[PDB]
Amino acid sequence: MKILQILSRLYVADLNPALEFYEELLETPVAMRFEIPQTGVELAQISTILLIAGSEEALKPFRNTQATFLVDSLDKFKTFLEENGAEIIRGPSKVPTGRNMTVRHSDGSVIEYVEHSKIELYF
Amino acid sequence: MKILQILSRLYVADLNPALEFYEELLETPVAMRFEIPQTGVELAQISTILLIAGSEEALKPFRNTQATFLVDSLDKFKTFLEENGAEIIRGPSKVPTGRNMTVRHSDGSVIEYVEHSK
Repeated sequence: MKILQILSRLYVADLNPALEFYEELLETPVAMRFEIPQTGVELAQISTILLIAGSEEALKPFRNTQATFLVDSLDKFKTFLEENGAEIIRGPSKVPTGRNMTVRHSDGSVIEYVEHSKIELYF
Repeated sequence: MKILQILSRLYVADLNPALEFYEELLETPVAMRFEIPQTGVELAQISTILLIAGSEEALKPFRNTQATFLVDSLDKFKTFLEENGAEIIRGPSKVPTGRNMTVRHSDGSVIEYVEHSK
């Protein structure tokens, strides 16, 4: 059971101008774009920030998640969480990048747990 | 200028029980408690997570901030931000742990920038 990265979430109307800003602020000339199931929402990652773009209406449900935890194994965390007062409210579900699940911790925090599959050369 | 860490923020009613949970969840047996100016609010850091504890009312204002960026130079970032469409909402202000400020980026994101010097 290992947390690989803790990703902070930001919500914006459009990725383009926002990305340019974060590439400058974080002094990182590249960002990742992910294939996702939700329509009307675009996802990008720069440094440890996940930029979620879409209309205020499309973004509303996404704002309920406090942060995203990239982990080595969803199953290991699922077990720990269920045995520690947490409620699995979505998934585990297969997604283009691997598998995800959304969890409500006992303290009320809502966290998205993500597990990335293989997928190879951009660097 | 560099962003040293990007801290995600979680809001809870009581720090102690939550701290124990996250130490186990993140397999991190040590957390840091900070002396802060606010009253009725307790702040702890575990890994790159900031746990903010207090009443629903005491926490309300803190929830308006999406994340906290720890930087090496608050002044340099203030200049960069003001020159790149961001608005300085609060601060820079002196606090027990150094200095911080709240900023609203052009895209609407509200971020707390913090500088440690003690």
